[PDB]
Amino acid sequence: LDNGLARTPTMGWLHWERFMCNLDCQEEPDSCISEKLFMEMAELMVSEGWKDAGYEYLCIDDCWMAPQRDSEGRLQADPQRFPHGIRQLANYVHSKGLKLGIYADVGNKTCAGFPGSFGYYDIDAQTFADWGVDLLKFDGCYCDSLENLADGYKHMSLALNRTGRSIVYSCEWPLYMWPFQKPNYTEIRQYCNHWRNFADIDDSWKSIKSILDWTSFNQERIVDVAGPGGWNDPDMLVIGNFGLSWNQQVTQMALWAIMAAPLFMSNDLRHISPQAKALLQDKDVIAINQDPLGKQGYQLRQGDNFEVWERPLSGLAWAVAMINRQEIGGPRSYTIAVASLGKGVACNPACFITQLLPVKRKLGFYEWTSRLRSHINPTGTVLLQLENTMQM
Amino acid sequence: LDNGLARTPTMGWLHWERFMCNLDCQEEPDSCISEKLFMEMAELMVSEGWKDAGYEYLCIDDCWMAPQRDSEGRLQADPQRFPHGIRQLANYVHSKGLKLGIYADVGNKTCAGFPGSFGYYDIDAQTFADWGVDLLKFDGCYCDSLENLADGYKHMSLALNRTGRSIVYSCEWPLYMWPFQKPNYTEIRQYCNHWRNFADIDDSWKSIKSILDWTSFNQERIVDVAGPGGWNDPDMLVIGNFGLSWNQQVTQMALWAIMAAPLFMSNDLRHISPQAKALLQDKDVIAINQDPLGKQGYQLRQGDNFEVWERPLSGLAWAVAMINRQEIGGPRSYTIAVASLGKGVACNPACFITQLLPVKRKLGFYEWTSRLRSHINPTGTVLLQLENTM
Ligand SMILES: *[C@@H]1O[C@H](CO)[C@@H](O[C@@H]2O[C@H](CO)[C@@H](O[C@@H]3O[C@H](CO)[C@@H](O)[C@H](O[C@H]4O[C@H](CO)[C@@H](O)[C@H](O)[C@@H]4O)[C@@H]3O)[C@H](O)[C@H]2NC(C)=O)[C@H](O)[C@H]1NC(C)=O
Ligand SMILES: *[C@@H]1O[C@H](CO)[C@@H](O[C@@H]2O[C@H](CO)[C@@H](O)[C@H](O)[C@H]2NC(C)=O)[C@H](O)[C@H]1NC(C)=O
Ligand SMILES: *[C@@H]1O[C@H](CO)[C@@H](O[C@@H]2O[C@H](CO)[C@@H](O)[C@H](O)[C@H]2NC(C)=O)[C@H](O)[C@H]1NC(C)=O
Ligand SMILES: *[C@@H]1O[C@H](CO)[C@@H](O)[C@H](O)[C@H]1NC(C)=O
Ligand SMILES: *[C@@H]1O[C@H](CO)[C@@H](O)[C@H](O)[C@H]1NC(C)=O
Ligand SMILES: *[C@@H]1O[C@H](CO)[C@@H](O)[C@H](O)[C@H]1NC(C)=O
Ligand SMILES: NC[C@H]1N[C@H](CO)[C@H](O)[C@@H]1O
Ligand SMILES: NC[C@H]1N[C@H](CO)[C@H](O)[C@@H]1O
Repeated sequence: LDNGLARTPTMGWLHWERFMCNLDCQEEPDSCISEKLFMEMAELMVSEGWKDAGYEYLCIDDCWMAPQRDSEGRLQADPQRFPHGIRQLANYVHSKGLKLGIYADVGNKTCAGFPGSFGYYDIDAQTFADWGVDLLKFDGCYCDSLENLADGYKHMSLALNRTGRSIVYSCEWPLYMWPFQKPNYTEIRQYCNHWRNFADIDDSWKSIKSILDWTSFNQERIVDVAGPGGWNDPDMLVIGNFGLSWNQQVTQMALWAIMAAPLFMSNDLRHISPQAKALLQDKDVIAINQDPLGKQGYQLRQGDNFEVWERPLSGLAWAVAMINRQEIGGPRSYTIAVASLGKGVACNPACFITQLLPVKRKLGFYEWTSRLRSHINPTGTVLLQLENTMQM
Repeated sequence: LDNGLARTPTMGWLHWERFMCNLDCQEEPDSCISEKLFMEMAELMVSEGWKDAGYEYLCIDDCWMAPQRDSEGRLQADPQRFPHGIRQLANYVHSKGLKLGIYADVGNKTCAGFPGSFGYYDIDAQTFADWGVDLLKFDGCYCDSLENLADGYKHMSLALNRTGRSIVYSCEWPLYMWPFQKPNYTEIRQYCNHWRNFADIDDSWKSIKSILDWTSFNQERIVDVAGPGGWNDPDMLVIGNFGLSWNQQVTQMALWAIMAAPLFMSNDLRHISPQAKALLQDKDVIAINQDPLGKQGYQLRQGDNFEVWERPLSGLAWAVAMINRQEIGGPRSYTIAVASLGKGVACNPACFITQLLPVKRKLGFYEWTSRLRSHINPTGTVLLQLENTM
């Protein structure tokens, strides 16, 4: 989408994975979808260094609207859970130096059953623009056919442009194209800033395995289309919750950096361990994800329960991730010819290698003929930056 | 097994899950199956409070033997990886105040392909006794028929008794009896101190889920036979390794306590976090697991992606575990009528409830009419002790 936005993968916070559609504000006040939740989350994004690290977009997922539209036929926020309205929430978020994302659906209803946008694309686009929305996640539930789906997505894109406001457009279009047909990713990139490809993520290592395996299996279809202005979305970051071990959290961070993925945290910033905060705020790994070249990485090797991924970076630098998929035993040894890395350019004539995950450690100079030796934890990942150099 | 042993579930350390069959002592001297590894683990079991917590048995799994038997036809440890022999290793372990477990197989070969004990049951039993072995894990690979399997397990049991040495006898008989026929668990308890029921564990929440589900699905068959001298073995504790989140480790600890399971750590005691060390050395949870009454807990309730297990304890006390099996969202609320717990006697007329996991916290007094409300983390478990007001 050529709207000047998402020149690097969008960074922020989305409530869906962690808070879901909790409507019971009387019995579960701390987890229900309310304006107080988003206000407190914005406060913590500022105070706890999340904005400094790059997380800019505070995003509302499903279950923010009233059961029906107002008298004029416009979307209205829920009266009890959002008394002061989306405009006042956007004002608050902007006053903290952040940006506000909102949710809508292309069909007649949202996935949770709230008013859909079909028939009101222009009305809803102008409503979001007036409220001060900076990002729109557009879902695909309750849609008849591919004609309706495609037309709705393209229509909402053009309507948002016609509002004249800069609004990041996050689509779920490709994901909703199966079981009908394989998406034309060029068409989708034409209209979307990023697009969800695969099923929703949950708080489990199984889910990350599934997302990564699907991505590596379909990488010839989706890697080259990604770039500044249009990204593949493998869904939210679940670091800081309950289902991932430390090494699995490291794996998700490293490979979301490799995949040039939008970094949308879905956690409770009020209850997050120092470990997970440091991982999610890792300056070097975020720098990899935010590389100005904007070239998505890919799976280089796969076998012996090992995976090797790499991502090209600006200035002849490369990121390399090595995953141990063996879920038994201990740290497993892996060696690779340094010339096999970075298409043979990362370490020609030499490269300086810096391990970034699980710990940061300078590994030294590697000649084009040398071999890299590493040990990877079960379900863990070793992330490295290779800086091309002529010294040595 | 009425040999006076395993009156509480056996506690110790087994190398299999974490170290497997690592024979590459040239490239990984510190991780290969060698007497140096077991010496380091014994040293740390003393130094780091593991013996104090109750972990007593330092056990050797497969891949300790030489490729073949000696002149006399006896088992021998690997010459290079175990230079000083099992007897001297046992002497060292005993000098540290610990006990030594060894591994053998009922069939023609061990699962890794090393000398089996079929045909040598008496010889091998007497050899282990001479060496000073205090525990035998008996595997079931490379076995012709169910008859050979059963006969071998009973034979080795009786041979160990005839050596005159107190040796804890750990069997894998039930695991190798399915899917051919259902094991007679009374028969097995007659010959074994504990017995492996289900597939091997690995460093994954999936493995723990499968073990728990199998146990609850077959609980009508296996719960009542367990007791002092004979326990169900859901395989090793993998807390402290790589595949489990904190809450999944909490779940494993709590429900291995509920299940009156042998507590066999399989980890690297040289590199273990303070968190996992504190969980594995939890005094109250170990006390639950080591409850002298020896009544195995069971799944009381299952539904809404929630699980409720409970175990009767000594002195009219009860342990209650609540699992959240929903792997998405956040801490989920669960409420239960306190009268529904402990067969309806735990809190009649009242009970004091103490949460032990994930954190220790006094919850106060609960009348027989009260409801217990809790929030359980996804894939996590809340463990509670109920003390009746008497
Ligand atoms: C509505 O849609 C139209 C297109 O249908 C869209 O117009 C496009 O806007 C982008 C972004 O402003 C334009 O790209 C810029 O072009 C100018 C002129 O050449 C350059 O100065 C810009 O370069 C800077 O920014 C780039 C990042 O985009 C960097 O790569 C560069 O190094 C500079 O820093 C940039 O190339 C584009 O030309 C137009 N296209 C058309 C056909 O008009 C408009 O922005 C949309 N509006 C809304 C509100 O959505
Ligand atoms: C061999 O088996 C006998 C018979 O089961 C064991 O004898 C029992 O030992 C316990 C020890 O506390 C006593 O409480 C039982 O009363 C004994 N039963 C009988 C019938 O004698 C004996 O312990 C076993 N010995 C070894 C070395 O395993
Ligand atoms: C399981 O095996 C046990 C013994 O191995 C069986 O119990 C024995 O049954 C015989 C039958 O005459 C009695 O004489 C013995 O006294 C019993 N021994 C014990 C220790 O109970 C038992 O019946 C078998 N179970 C099933 C279901 O067949
Ligand atoms: C919404 O419902 C109307 C009335 O049944 C139908 O004509 C229309 O196609 C629906 N919209 C979508 C996007 O399916
Ligand atoms: C994809 O869509 C674009 C624009 O809609 C079009 O130019 C292109 O031919 C399409 N590709 C395929 C393979 O249909
Ligand atoms: C071991 O092998 C021999 C020869 O093949 C066979 O007769 C015997 O039954 C086997 N024993 C077991 C326990 O498999
Ligand atoms: N893919 C289905 C989508 N619908 C949910 C909101 O109802 C989440 O936004 C999810 O991303
Ligand atoms: N059930 C299979 C058994 N065989 C392995 C040793 O080779 C482990 O002891 C495992 O417990």
